[PDB]
Amino acid sequence: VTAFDPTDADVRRDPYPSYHWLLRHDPVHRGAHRVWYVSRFADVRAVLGDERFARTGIRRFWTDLVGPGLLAEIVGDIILFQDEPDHGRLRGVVGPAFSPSALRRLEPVIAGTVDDLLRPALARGAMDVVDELAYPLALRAVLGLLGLPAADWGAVGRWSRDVGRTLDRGASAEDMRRGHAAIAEFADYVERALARRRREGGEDLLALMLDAHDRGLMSRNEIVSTVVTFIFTGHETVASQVGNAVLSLLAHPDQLDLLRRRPDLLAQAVEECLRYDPSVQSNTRQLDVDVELRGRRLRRDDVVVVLAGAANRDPRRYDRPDDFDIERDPVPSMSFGAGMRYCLGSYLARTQLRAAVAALARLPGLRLGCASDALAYQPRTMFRGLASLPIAFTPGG
Ligand code: HEM
Repeated sequence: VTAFDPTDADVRRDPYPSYHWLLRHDPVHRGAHRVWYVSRFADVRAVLGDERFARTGIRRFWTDLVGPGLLAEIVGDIILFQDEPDHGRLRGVVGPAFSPSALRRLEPVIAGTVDDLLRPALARGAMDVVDELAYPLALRAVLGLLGLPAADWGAVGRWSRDVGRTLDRGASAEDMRRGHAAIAEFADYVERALARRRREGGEDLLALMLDAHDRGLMSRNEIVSTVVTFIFTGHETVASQVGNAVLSLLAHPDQLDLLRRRPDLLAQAVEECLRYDPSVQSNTRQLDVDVELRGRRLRRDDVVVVLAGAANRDPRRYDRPDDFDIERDPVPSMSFGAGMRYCLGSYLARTQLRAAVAALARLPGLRLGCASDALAYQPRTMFRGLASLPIAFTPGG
């Protein structure tokens, strides 16, 4: 692997042989376009806990790339684009809404919505897990978190993908026009939700943000941008992970049987899915100062990508790392990051993946609806996710 490129077609559909080489021969690697790639668990964790590997250079590049106006002003304010102290401020505001305690309200909602999504599939004995389970579930869950009407999932998912794809460095004139068009409609939506809370009340996350705005801790734009942040990152990551999880279990029929026979293994089966095929393969940073790493000299202003996908396959951390083992000891992975930017939504994620996998393993005759090889990953670099995952089972469920 002379210069690693995640945009390469081979790497898009199975990056794991590239990773194996990387963490064995070049753990801190200068890849395509002079982007550094960090592979090993120890180093990934090192980078993520270091504020010097920052997001500000990425924000400024992106806002000047999209140009002046509503899109720049709103998406410019997103938490993913901030360093301290703005990052700490926004995280302090929304943080308490994501506690396991604060999220018990959603358990029956999420279990319930998995049921409702399975429901039209049962008599058919077939389903595309991506279209019909993964995406709606993830969108309904993050809407519930916010306190927004869960029936708006489609419209809001669309706005968020149109806006979100505008951060994808491989952009289009078409993507852009749609992004600018969707941010306007999206912003209206949120303002109408805020006004409803202004006049009616609420105890939801959107209400907690509106209150933070009143105490001057958060601007109107920051509320809108936080809403956009959660919906976009909240739904694509979870949806793709539900798909990957089901694939991981279908690919390993014996592991599926074990879980089916031993339902107590659900929690760690999910952990293993997160470990083995994470929907977020990597995260980007840009250095504010020279930093030394495994003898490599990474320069001020260099772009640095940490590979959560590779770090999860690190032999220094995991015995037989390339094997899918649901009975492995649940030892924390990199799938939710570390340090300052650790995943606020990890519990919400787990609740969804547990409910989705529980309901699907419970199905007699569960199998792939197509051939193993006909599967295809989505064209974007931002997440690892299937375009389609047809499954079949015994009609009746
Ligand atoms: C399986 C699904 C998910 C995966 C694999 C995942 C993964 C990650 C990772 C790796 C990070 C660290 C980002 C970095 O270091 O640059 C992160 C951060 C974050 N995630 Fe998640 N996540 C998932 C689901 C969710 C959900 C459901 C939400 C709720 C809306 C959420 C909200 C956030 C937020 C707010 C951050 C903070 C980023 C920052 O402070 O810059 N995530 N996630």
